[PDB]
Amino acid sequence: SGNYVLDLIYSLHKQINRGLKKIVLGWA
Repeated sequence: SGNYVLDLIYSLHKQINRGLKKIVLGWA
């Protein structure tokens, strides 16, 4: 109803979250 790209950003953000999580997972 509103849009669709924002709902898709979830699959685009998980890529940045994967590397972002690995950095904190490796060193904190």
